[PDB]
Amino acid sequence: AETDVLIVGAGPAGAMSATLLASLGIRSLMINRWRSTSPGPRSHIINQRTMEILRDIGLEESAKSLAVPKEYMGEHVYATSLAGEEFGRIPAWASHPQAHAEHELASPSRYCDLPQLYFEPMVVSEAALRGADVRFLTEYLGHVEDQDGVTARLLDHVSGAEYEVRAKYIIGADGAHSLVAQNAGLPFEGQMGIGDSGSINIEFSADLSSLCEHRKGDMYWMFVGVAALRMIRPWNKWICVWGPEITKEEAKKIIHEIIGTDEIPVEVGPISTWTINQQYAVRNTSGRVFCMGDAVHRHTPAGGLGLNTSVQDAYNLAWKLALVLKGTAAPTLLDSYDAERSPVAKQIVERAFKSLSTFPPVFEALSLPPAPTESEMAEALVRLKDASEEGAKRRAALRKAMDATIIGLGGGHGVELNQRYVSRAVFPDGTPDPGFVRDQEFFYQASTRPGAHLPHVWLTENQRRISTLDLCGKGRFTLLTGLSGAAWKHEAEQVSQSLGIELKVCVIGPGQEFVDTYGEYAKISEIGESGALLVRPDMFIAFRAKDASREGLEQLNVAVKSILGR
Amino acid sequence: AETDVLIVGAGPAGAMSATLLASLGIRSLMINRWRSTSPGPRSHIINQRTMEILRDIGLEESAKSLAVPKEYMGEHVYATSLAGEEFGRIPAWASHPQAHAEHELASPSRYCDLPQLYFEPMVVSEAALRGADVRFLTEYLGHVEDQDGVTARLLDHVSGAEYEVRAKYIIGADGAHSLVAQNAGLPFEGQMGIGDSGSINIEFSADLSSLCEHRKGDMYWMFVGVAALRMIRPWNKWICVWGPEITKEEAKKIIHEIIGTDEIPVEVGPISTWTINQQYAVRNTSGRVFCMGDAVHRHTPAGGLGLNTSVQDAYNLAWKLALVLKGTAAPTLLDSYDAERSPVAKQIVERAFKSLSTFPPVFEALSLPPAPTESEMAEALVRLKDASEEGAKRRAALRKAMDATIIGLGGGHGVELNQRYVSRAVFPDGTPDPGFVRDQEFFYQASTRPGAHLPHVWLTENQRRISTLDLCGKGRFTLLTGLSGAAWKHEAEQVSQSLGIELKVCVIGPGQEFVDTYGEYAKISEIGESGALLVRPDMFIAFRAKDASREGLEQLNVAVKSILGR
Ligand SMILES: Cc1cc2nc3c(=O)[nH]c(=O)nc-3n(C[C@H](O)[C@H](O)[C@H](O)COP(=O)(O)OP(=O)(O)OC[C@H]3O[C@@H](n4cnc5c(N)ncnc54)[C@H](O)[C@@H]3O)c2cc1C
Ligand SMILES: Cc1cc2nc3c(=O)[nH]c(=O)nc-3n(C[C@H](O)[C@H](O)[C@H](O)COP(=O)(O)OP(=O)(O)OC[C@H]3O[C@@H](n4cnc5c(N)ncnc54)[C@H](O)[C@@H]3O)c2cc1C
Repeated sequence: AETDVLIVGAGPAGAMSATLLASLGIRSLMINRWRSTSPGPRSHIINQRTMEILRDIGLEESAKSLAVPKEYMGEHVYATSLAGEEFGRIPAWASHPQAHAEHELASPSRYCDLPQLYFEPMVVSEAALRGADVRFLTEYLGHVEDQDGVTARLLDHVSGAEYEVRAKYIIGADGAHSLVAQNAGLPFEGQMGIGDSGSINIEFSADLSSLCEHRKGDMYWMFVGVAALRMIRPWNKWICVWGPEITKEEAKKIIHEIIGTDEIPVEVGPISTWTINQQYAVRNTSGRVFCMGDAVHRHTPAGGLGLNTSVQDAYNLAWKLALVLKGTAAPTLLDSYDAERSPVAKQIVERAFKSLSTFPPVFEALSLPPAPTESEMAEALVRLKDASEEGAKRRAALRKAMDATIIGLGGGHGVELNQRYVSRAVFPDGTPDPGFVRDQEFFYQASTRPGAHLPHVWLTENQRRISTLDLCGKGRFTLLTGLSGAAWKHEAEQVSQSLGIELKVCVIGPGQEFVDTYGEYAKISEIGESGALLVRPDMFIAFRAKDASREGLEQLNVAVKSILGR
Repeated sequence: AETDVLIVGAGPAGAMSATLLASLGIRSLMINRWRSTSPGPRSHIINQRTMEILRDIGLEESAKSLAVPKEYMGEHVYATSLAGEEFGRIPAWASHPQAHAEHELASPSRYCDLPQLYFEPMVVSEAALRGADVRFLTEYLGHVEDQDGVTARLLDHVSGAEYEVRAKYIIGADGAHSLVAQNAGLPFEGQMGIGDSGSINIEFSADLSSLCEHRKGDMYWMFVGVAALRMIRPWNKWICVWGPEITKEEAKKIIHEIIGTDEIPVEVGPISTWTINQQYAVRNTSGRVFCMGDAVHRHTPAGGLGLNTSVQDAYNLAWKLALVLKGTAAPTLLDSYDAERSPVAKQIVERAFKSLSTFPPVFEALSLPPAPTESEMAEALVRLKDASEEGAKRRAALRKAMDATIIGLGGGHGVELNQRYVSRAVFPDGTPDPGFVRDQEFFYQASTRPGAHLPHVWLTENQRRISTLDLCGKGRFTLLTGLSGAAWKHEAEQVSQSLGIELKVCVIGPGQEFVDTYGEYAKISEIGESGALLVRPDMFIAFRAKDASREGLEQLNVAVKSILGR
């Protein structure tokens, strides 16, 4: 066997890598130990960035037609049981009109609810169609690196055979216990994730629309520990989660209690368990090996950043491998994979963990014990209806506590979108870092400075709305400018013919292909109309010029050659 | 390797077979020579029967959320070009209110538009998830049958290795040039399909909603030969088809002419060719080999019966192999596969071909030549606007001709649903064949007589509509009766414990789990309320009793033992 890139793993990171590589004409052989694509629903939250990437390749429309949309996952209800009395609700997943606006202004896509069970196979099938060899029931065993590529040993669970595959690079998208990471010797840190804890999940079917329809929500939390009624399909498919474990028909009981009532005909599906040693990789790259996904970041499910962050890891490295394999870019370009993705890995492991320190306070608000029994939790409901000044501080305390839990339920827009890149793959412009005017975890800050992702705004084509993001991507470099920067079209030519690289230029303005109809691009560019913003295949701005002056024009070439390593 | 059933092919028939077998707990290893699932859109029409089967397994909702629905494929427009003048339209795919009612009354599902490109992978991924081993890039080379199973030789296009797989049965779902059919020696007939002719298909993208939206249609025919603008995704994705061929950028020209105007920005995709030696197999079964799909029926694309008929071939044989492999049924049960599916194979090859003799008359109506040039076809448009009595006969002639083309565009409801089974797997009741009151190709006739598929009617559960079909299926035998046939619950028990077979009984009536709310079941059963209708896992009624009399009750056992071959 001989492939350009061996992809170990077919989950979110692997499938995406194979689809993008194929889309770029690079031969890749993605493997996966199991029969199917994952069985449980696992991850479910799809953030804007993941959507954008789905939109770039043409998989958004299908994605949206298998997901629950944003309007059905805004009611986060804290209660005793589903059929019980509530404590309160929070506007989850940017439901609050303010949060919704900030959401809508940051990108043309929007939160949706798509379980991994359906997302996986959509991407695996597309990778194959796009020309990426796929092969399940084949496990990676190890590899040996050498100066011209790698050879790896594969076990085939169908024939029982064993074989080698020669590849130029390997992508370690093999999960939480990456054998690829262990072989490459990648250092891991921040294991302080407390005491290694797991979760137990149970699937079951019931028709609980009568207790959902009027208050449509992605999840219904129960205080019972902090159990959780997560919707899989509205409102007939479910799952309970709570905090390596055996259970039986008794689970049906647990649920009947989690539903409060035992009258909706329930059908108990599979029962899994999930453990996690919270850690990141300090480095994601060793020689010709690159890891990504849970293979570089392992953490809690708070904020659902794991599947999203993993697809973004694949987006950042695909075009890069493709440019290097085609000889248009020097192998150095690959060094920025670690530079740009590694800080994202550590950032999310810590944030996902920090969010776990927001729930506990809801208990302390009900002046309760973590191991509340019944009377205790029934006496809390009483103390809460108290008509005294001390009942007010109390109710106020509980509202405060619950509202503090939003950062882990749709409130961390900054965390999802505020990616700042520093590396050879980004050509600095000379300006200083502007900062964040407001909290960088909670609110997103749009920025055209090199290192940041393009900012969304709407534009028009045939008088129909198109987003700045639609103009770019496509496995190519993008240059955006206006009418007065006409000179950018030629520069770009001279710098593309000479560098053997594709470089699409768009001159936005009146009577042009794309038009600044609402004047919003002029508003969000942070530069004259004659300036230019170079956009990488992954949507990040690496180069920014303030005008079309000879000294601004001459710099393009220096930036591209620099970004490519030549 | 060792599997219970080797499935050669992963298209519609193979994927479905693997999903159903898995669903029945039978170990199956489905293979496929290619990388992906098919690339072109190929088949696109999904008939009611295919839907029903999707609904039984739980894949209807997903299917419906990737398809164009019935309301967008009712306007069949005959024109010069898309942007030209029309000759006329026909109500395709049961759009006509009368046809729509007959459609809606025959089943709880409805025509939809889902290309094979999306349908394939939905079913392949589900088969894997359900526990069916899948493996592409593996080709079948041949096999040797022996009295206890078969051994087949496989070529692996990934490792280059060659290996054997031992299986009890093989399912030849390998297409139009089935190597499995040739090895099993299956006789083929009715090659008279005239002179072997092909079609050329071309994909392209344009935004032609401005010339579709007001007249939503599955296809736009152009008279140019009989070209055809088929929609893939409304209304940006397309394909032209017309009557082994090379073409280039010039195709873009062909289309610009097929669109009439050259102003919509067009993007030329792939260009394939499709050939077909019209033939059926006289027998579909040899020893331990069973063929299905195009491997048993090859024909034109008129009436889109091929993909539907192929899924139905898999539905008919899955439960059967499962009962035999579990030792609950004698190997003889498998003999009815040929008895019941074989006549369907010949019926559709001939019908698909006959439909090709309905188009030609539209020309003779315009008093034209098959090879019309331009002036000729422009002079036809003139002769058509003539204000004479001879212009009237003419316009009337053309309307007649076009309306005759409906049998191949949604008019053959009988053909899609009028399956009559005769075999050991059906226990006759003693009544004679009732016939069809109206044309058996055009209109469907519901019939509770053994050998026919359950008739759809609505019933209620929790006051919510459920279709008689929903009560049955599930890889099990189903007995339907009413309040006065209470005795059927016990009989069924005695006959299920003793035969080691699952047999669900439903007593439909007032205050029961299912209720004849609209009295429609009482109306369509053709028997007393005390009677019973036994339904096979494939939705076909094999046994029918007129009442709960001791002589009617005692017969159940004799029928089940007979249907199973014991
Ligand atoms: C049970 C469970 C429940 C979860 N629930 C949630 C949730 O509710 N919310 C949330 O945000 N996140 C959840 N996660 C985490 C989430 O699944 C990850 O963030 C996401 O799957 C990362 O994608 P990945 O492809 O990197 O991981 P994976 O998809 O696990 O990548 C590894 C894949 O490669 C294959 N593979 C592994 N080892 C080998 C080998 N040696 N050889 C060949 N192939 C191999 C495996 O088939 C595996 O599918 C859950 C994880 C698990 C396990
Ligand atoms: C180009 C094209 C266009 C078409 N367009 C239409 C249309 O517009 N309308 C319509 O109604 N019908 C159309 N058809 C016919 C339609 O595709 C068939 O009715 C349908 O595909 C039947 O399903 P199947 O799985 O039996 O066929 P297939 O899916 O072809 O079954 C064979 C499959 O098994 C695999 N296989 C084959 N040989 C081997 C081997 N030796 N070893 C291992 N694996 C093997 C192949 O990968 C192949 O996918 C078209 C067919 C083609 C080829």
